[PDB]
Amino acid sequence: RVSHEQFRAALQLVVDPGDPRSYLDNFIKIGEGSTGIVCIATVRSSGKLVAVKKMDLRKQQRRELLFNEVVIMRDYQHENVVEMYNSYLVGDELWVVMEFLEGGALTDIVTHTRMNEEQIAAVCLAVLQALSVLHAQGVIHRDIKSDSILLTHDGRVKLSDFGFCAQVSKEVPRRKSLVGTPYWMAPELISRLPYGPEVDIWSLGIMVIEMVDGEPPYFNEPPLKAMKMIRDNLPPRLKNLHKVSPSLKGFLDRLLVRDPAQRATAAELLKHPFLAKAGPPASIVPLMRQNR
Repeated sequence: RVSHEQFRAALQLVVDPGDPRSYLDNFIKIGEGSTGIVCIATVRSSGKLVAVKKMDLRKQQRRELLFNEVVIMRDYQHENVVEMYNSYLVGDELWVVMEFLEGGALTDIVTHTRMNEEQIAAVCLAVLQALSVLHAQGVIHRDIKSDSILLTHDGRVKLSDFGFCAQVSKEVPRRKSLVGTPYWMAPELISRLPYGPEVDIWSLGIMVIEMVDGEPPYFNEPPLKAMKMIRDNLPPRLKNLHKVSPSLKGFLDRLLVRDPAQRATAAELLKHPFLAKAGPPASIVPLMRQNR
């Protein structure tokens, strides 16, 4: 009641004024995430399509993390990050009008076909380019997984869903919060150790297993049990090691390192020989549902 009204008023001071229903038509829902729904809408004057993320203030586990949408939009735009155009308070929801990634999410490719290493290397290179730039400015995404990687029709790869992100800096060197999606969570984060950008590197390792095997490890375990497993066990293994080149295997072994001090950084991984395999964005295009 009171808490909600108080929060609506806070958000209003940071978002753009007005209501984008005034310039948008034909909202059609295309998906849900952890923090709300995503629709496409048609820009009336142009006929172009944009995405609108709608997040109900009353349905957030940590309502203050909604500010992440504003911090990212304001400050950390980049070629491999979804362009955020404007944000608004529309009744009890935060709406973010953003770039529409019409190629959809990497999850729908990983669940339905088998990527080759040209393709996997293209995805990993693009993701690592985003992370290198984010991590150098102290931003940790904290929810790297195939659902957070979106594609353009011509196969360019962009990071999305920064709702769970946080900042580190000299004054706050490490984060402590239990955040992310259980199967992708880094072991030190499940163990409740102070952690840093290294956690996105482990999560990317898990997404590589998604790209190879179709699923993260322990995916048939309840989320609580899977976390315990990640906390306690040696790094997870591919379901079939013969299906990866020695190069991809060497690459994965620099990501899935339990000790975060020994895990490779995004900076280091950009130089890794596996990425020499990356094809151009055209290599990704045939993987998309409209093409398979």
